[PDB]
Amino acid sequence: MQDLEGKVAFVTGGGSGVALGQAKVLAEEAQMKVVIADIRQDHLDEAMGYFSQKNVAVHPVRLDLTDRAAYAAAVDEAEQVFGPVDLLCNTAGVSQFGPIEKATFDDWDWQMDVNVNGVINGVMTVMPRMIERGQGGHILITASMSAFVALPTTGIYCTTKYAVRGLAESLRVEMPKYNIGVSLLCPGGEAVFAGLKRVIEHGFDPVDLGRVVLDAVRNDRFWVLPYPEFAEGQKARDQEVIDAMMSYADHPDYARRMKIREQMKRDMPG
Amino acid sequence: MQDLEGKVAFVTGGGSGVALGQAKVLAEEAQMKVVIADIRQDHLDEAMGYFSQKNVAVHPVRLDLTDRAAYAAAVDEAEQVFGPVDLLCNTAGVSQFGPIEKATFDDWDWQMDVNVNGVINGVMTVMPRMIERGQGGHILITASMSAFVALPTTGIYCTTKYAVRGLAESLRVEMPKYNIGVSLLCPGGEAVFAGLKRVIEHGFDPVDLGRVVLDAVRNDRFWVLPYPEFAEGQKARDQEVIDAMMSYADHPDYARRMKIREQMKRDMPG
Repeated sequence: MQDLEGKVAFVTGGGSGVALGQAKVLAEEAQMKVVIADIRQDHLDEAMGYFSQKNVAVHPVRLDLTDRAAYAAAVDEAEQVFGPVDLLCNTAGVSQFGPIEKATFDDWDWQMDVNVNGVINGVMTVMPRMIERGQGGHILITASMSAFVALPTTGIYCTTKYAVRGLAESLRVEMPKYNIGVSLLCPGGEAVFAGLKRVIEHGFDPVDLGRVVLDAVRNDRFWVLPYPEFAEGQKARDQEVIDAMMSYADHPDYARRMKIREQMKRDMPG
Repeated sequence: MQDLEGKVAFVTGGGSGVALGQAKVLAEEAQMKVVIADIRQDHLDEAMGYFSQKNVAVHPVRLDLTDRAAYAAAVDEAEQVFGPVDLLCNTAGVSQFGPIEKATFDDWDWQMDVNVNGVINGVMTVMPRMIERGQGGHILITASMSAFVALPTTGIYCTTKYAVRGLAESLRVEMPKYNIGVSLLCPGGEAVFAGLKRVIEHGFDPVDLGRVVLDAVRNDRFWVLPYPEFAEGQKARDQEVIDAMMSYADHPDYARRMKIREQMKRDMPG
């Protein structure tokens, strides 16, 4: 998405952490009009304490993303204060780790509701408005490297991040015909995976990651995975799947399905 | 898992389709005691019409998998009728396709509840009982190739199948120390992906897929992806991710993180 100056961003979880980092970069460098949406009033107040000392247009709104009615009201508010949302940053998220066999249903529901339904709720509130307006837009989903790597004690968290990865890849298919860009950011934050993870954890800065995001939005990049470390590890995970698929090769049902297409490759136009 | 004869299977959605195919193979060939759990009474009655003409031990229970209290009661019933569940087959699933921008919240909630919460509910009801009993077990999750491939109009469905894929890969990490095996089946059911898909769709038989499952359980295989076709297509999808990670290689932050580990590779034991 180009010419971000003066365009409107809606950033969830924007009162703290990664999302606040996104808000700062979008409001300050990119000069967007930014709405920060957060459930905690004290986090909002802290953020606005910062932004009140910068040349920015930032509007806070206290919002529980799991509340669909309130979400619609909050986006209405964004439109009244600034204008239609151009960039939606679904970045709010929570986590609590533990042995999966000790997880409670309350543990599941809380993390599922914020990490998955909160993202669904934003996408379904804003994306239809983008389409209706016909001026394009952009949707960012902040997942995690847990959308690629299951770890001990991260069972619930991993499930939620795989979910929104799926949603992101789904948006990626259907949004380009409406000139709506899609980005999927997967922060870090094998015993070797954890070790590589620890090194990025210590160099991670929310503003720095905010600039990675900014650059992805401008250039309309989908896979925002700024960790070349995880490549060789991911190649191994990938090869497992490929090998599993190929392990049924010699199994004659595959050879049958081969023969059908070879014939259909003949017989028909293209 | 070995010596399946006389052991107890709990098969969700077992009144019809893929799950019924699993139930038939487990009850007949493997000679397991099988509980088929289904929300529809007429599907149960149909299935038992079949099983009443076979030398099997099959017990029907009408169950809405989204009802946690009823799920616990249904598993209790399984234990009273046969004994503790040895094999849990989370196979029930629903689907409704359409443009993602036209999806309703009711559309989301229905598919999310059955496809994700239904699986979570089974896993959390049964797996802690398996651990407590200390005799091992096995957990099957039936997802879909939509856990790897986003398609037009399959946005909700894809999101749910990515989710349970994540859950499956998470179980895979934590269950082996309890001697509980995990399998992830991804049925079929690029314009080339759809074309390859259509060819398997037409050769798919629930009993045949049931035997693929049986073989995976016996040999404790995780990736049950019996389609070597999707390999080259999946390699391309994989390469996208690898390339994205590697695209930040020349970016000096990576070179910094390199240097830190090289030093930590020295300095310390292993």
